Amino acid sequence: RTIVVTTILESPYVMYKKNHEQLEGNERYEGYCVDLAYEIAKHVRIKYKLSIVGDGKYGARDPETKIWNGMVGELVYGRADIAVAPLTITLVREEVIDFSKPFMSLGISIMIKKGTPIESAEDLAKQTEIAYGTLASGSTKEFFRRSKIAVYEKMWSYMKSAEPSVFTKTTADGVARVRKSKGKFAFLLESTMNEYIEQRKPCDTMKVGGNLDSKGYGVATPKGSALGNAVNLAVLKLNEQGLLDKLKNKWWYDKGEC
Amino acid sequence: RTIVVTTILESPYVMYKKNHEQLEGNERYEGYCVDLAYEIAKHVRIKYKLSIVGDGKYGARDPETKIWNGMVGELVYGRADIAVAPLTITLVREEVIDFSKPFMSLGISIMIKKGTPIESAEDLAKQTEIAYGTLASGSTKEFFRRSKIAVYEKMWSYMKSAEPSVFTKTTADGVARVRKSKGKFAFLLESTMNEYIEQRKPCDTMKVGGNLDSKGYGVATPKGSALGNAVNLAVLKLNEQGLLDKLKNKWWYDKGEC
Ligand SMILES: N[C@@H](CCC(=O)O)C(=O)O
Ligand SMILES: N[C@@H](CCC(=O)O)C(=O)O
Ligand SMILES: [Zn+2]
Ligand SMILES: [Zn+2]
Ligand SMILES: [Zn+2]
Ligand SMILES: [Zn+2]
Repeated sequence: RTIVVTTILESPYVMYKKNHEQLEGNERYEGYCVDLAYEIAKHVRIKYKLSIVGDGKYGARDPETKIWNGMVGELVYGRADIAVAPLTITLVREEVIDFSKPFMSLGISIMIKKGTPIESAEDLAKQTEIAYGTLASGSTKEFFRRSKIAVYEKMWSYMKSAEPSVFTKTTADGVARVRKSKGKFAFLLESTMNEYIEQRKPCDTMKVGGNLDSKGYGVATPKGSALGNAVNLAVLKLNEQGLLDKLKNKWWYDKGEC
Repeated sequence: RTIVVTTILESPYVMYKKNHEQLEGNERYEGYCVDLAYEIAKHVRIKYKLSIVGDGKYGARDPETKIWNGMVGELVYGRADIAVAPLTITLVREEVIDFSKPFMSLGISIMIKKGTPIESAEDLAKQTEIAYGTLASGSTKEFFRRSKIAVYEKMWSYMKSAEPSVFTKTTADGVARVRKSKGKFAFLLESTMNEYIEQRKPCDTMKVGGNLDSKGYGVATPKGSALGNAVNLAVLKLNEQGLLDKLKNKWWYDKGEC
């Protein structure tokens, strides 16, 4: 009777509490998505157990074995019932799983160390002094791999061959690299993560330029799940009653440090 | 399958949320006891529904009809399964219901408007310029009614006959009366409520002297309930893991205004 909710350790969506060692189950974790999962489960009327995705990935299909990994894989293969995470709504995923209407809007964005002479993707593409990269897996990397726009094709060509590799395993690693590189590394990531980091000490990063696209995160379920409808209606209610905005303020801005 | 939890509207234990009009069920309320009920239900493993006691009372037995009113009555007559509230552990109640070990320690205390020339119960008892009273019903009034200590007998004799009546219907009314009386009214109430008000604007009240007694609030259940053991063990765990102290800080001090 207990619904398995897959999620991913990513600040400020899901994080361990300070004393998690003496805590069990859902209590171990806190964050925006922990709060959102509680709200969904309240309104859908289900008991639930949070489960951190074993492989720490969002979800992509292996071109060789055709196997889905990450949170998407957990849903595809029936190991989880719902995903509550900053999981981007994309065509290739919508082909295999279902998504609620968006609970958060975002776009791909550029993170620089303050003072770096870059104001747009065009600025990055036309030079080589400042390296740039994305998460080693995820919808951002796929944006560049799949683009047919000249500027982004140029960026993908550079990123694919750059050494040392410009691809990072986690968002935190990419951020660390921006901070430690004296302005010679810029990180391509979602505007939501960018905005969060901008409000954290040492306050040495910034989001520059407009977003490169417009999309959203959705709460995901397996195709044909009997929970899809109620989850979607819950998300819409939470939006219209101002909860989603409240939670965004709680985890991004109310706690700000800059 | 849903356990009925009786409680009482008393700040900061239980209060309506700003938007309660668009909210249903437990979501309507917030406060220390709302948080405590959630924690108890999590650890005891039950679904639950908060229910504000209809008559707004804590619990006393009518000397005429022998009927128990308030939250105690809800438990005695089977209309609620648990009470989570600032309900004082007393002999006469322990005769009819069960209580967990204390989740909060307290004592009877004196609230004055700042500048009032009173430092103890003795100071109040020996004069008449400054009126004083208690909640019109509850364990504090019963303390004075039942005492055989000369000072408290003197106070009860005064309070019983004073006009205009010195007894108030709610804690809030007693507080208002202290604030509006230019130092000519002092209010006898539990140290917990006193400490809370002391940290609220206009910051014009204070707790004076030591406490008159030492007791505790407990989570209550009907005699012989199958939930009594697990509730008691939950309360002890919450105490030992520092949750109770955290919640006290959250609702009394972290939000302070003085
Ligand atoms: N939200 C992305 C992960 C982060 C990124 O790609 O930058 C996804 O669902 O794959
Ligand atoms: N906690 C008290 C109510 C407040 C008071 O008596 O001052 C009771 O359980 O009756
Ligand atoms: Zn750990
Ligand atoms: Zn809600
Ligand atoms: Zn109302
Ligand atoms: Zn707990």
